[PDB]
Amino acid sequence: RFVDKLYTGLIQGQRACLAEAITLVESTHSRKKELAQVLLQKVLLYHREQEQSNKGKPLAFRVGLSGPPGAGKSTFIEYFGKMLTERGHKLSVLAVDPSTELSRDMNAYIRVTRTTNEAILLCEGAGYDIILIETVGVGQSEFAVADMVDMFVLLLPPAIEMADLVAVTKSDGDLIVPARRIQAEYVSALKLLRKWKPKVIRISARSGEGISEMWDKMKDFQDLMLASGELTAKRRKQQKVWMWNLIQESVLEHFRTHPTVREQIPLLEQKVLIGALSPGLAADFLLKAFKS
Amino acid sequence: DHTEGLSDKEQRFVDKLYTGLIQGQRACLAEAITLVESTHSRKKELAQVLLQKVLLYHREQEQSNKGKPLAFRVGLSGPPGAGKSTFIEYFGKMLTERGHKLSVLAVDPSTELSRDMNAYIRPSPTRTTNEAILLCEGAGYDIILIETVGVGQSEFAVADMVDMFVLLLPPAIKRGIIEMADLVAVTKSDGDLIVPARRIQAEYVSALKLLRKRSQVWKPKVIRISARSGEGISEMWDKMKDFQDLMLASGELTAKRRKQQKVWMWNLIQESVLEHFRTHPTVREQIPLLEQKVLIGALSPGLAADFLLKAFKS
Ligand SMILES: Nc1nc2c(ncn2[C@@H]2O[C@H](COP(=O)(O)OP(=O)(O)O)[C@@H](O)[C@H]2O)c(=O)[nH]1
Ligand SMILES: Nc1nc2c(ncn2[C@@H]2O[C@H](COP(=O)(O)OP(=O)(O)O)[C@@H](O)[C@H]2O)c(=O)[nH]1
Repeated sequence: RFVDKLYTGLIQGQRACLAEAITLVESTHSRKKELAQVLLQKVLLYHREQEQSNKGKPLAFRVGLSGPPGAGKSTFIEYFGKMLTERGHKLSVLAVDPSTELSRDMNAYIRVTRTTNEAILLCEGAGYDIILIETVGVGQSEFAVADMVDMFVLLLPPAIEMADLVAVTKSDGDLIVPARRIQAEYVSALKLLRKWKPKVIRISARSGEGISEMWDKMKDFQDLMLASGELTAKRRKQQKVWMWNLIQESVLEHFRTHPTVREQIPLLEQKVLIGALSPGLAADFLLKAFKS
Repeated sequence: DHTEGLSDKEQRFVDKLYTGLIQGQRACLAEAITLVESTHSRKKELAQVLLQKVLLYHREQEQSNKGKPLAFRVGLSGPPGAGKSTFIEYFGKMLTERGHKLSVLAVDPSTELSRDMNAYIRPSPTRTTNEAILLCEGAGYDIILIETVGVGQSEFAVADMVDMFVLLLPPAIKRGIIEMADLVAVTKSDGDLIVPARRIQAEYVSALKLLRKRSQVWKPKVIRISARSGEGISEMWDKMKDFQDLMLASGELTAKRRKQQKVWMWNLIQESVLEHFRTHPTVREQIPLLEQKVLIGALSPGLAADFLLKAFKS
């Protein structure tokens, strides 16, 4: 009954009904996880209806944004997000930490990767057409993000394989020259890589330089990915990986709790460590024990 | 099949690698770690056979040492620029000069010691960290140092693979991984950073005094060190040797190792349980249809899992 209201309020566009929905989905308590799953399944059915009633075309554009600390991410999101909402867009910003004036904006929602897909789906369900996933670095959590988005963007300061677009930040005042230099270096680096051709642009949230041109290259990437069929192929691939991880997690809870498996596990771990048994043979044994 | 076995040329290879490891040859240990790190199916089959031979020898070694452990495993972490590299170099020369055979294994999601015949330093590339620790102990190393970077996730996995977790925190707001630290070293306590380091130290001593104790015998210490002046480095090693002694005497080291071993063995078993399951033909068939039903919102992952488990059984 509670799920049905939080569902209705989220799909009607009420910000609080989506802010509580994400908190629910993020919970570790068993009863709260059961409520989150029911809610997510209602959203999944509706999400499928909305795309079918949009002639198979997706309803949002998922953007992954990353860079080092101090790159100018927060300042960029604030400028870029205001530019989006003013043009008619409803924008979500979801930060994922491996470690403003936009918060006052009625058309924007500002909130590891364990529930990120669930949050993306809740936002698309709520009616947002631009989902921005913000992260830090050039490593592990950054790779998980690239696999949850349509387009991956890198913000690199003035003072790369997976990136669809690279933006050289703070290209203002006495940092224009170093920014033009770093840009030249990245354009040079890409020209050597074997594969849309990733672009290197210079921006400034302080001056506004290159921000509109960035959004236009983003819309071009989007257009190409839809026309070529690569966007749906990528989403399909991403969906398979996500669905399988949800199913394998359920396969293992059911398996590790089964009384025969529980009862044999301690003895089996001892045998493996003492070098009396291999993990593969210990696993074969357990699988047979579960079956019989 | 039996299960199948190993080609005689592969069996000669593992035996040569095994003998050169246990005899202490640095290249054989280096090749063995590379072998364990491989993602290719035949290489993983060879790595498992080798690791099983080292597991049996490791047990022989511990029995011929009256059940007492043969290496002290230390975990070292901190932010970039804390002074980890500089510290390892100073501390490693200090230990090897005192008769120890030291391994340094760096692990990353984020020198004069390299010339040392008594040190083994392996570059950055936690899935195989336990296997690498065991290969080093098999090779005869008595001090295993696991270096990581950060105050997060990969740092928590390290704390669960070592006997003692040490944090290197610079003098110039954690809440945090300070909970898992056995010892905290406030680095660069030299020159005009002595005063900030004394202040930062007081803050961490204050923070710990609030946390509930992970041990009945050890109280985490906050010391100030400087690899530049040598300050606190000898005193650090002495508190490390004390932690070790208290942990052995109290039985907490073996309890901790036991707990850690259960987590490791379960992960290995679980991984083989999922390869065997996901490759099962009745399972493989069904997976595509099932993932569609979950995504369309027609089915829950738990119900999809139940239909998959039934399919495997029948
Ligand atoms: N000169 C200049 N500085 C900027 C610009 N954008 C951000 N900064 C500054 O760079 C620093 C980092 O900004 P922030 O957005 O918070 O970086 P973040 O850590 O990546 O989120 C701050 O002191 C900003 O004021 C820019 O376009 N021009
Ligand atoms: N003043 C002072 N500087 C140090 C000390 N140890 C390291 N440094 C400096 O701090 C910086 C970080 O050192 P490094 O060992 O490479 O840090 P890491 O990234 O944690 O491995 C370097 O510029 C070092 O020279 C110290 O004991 N005293």
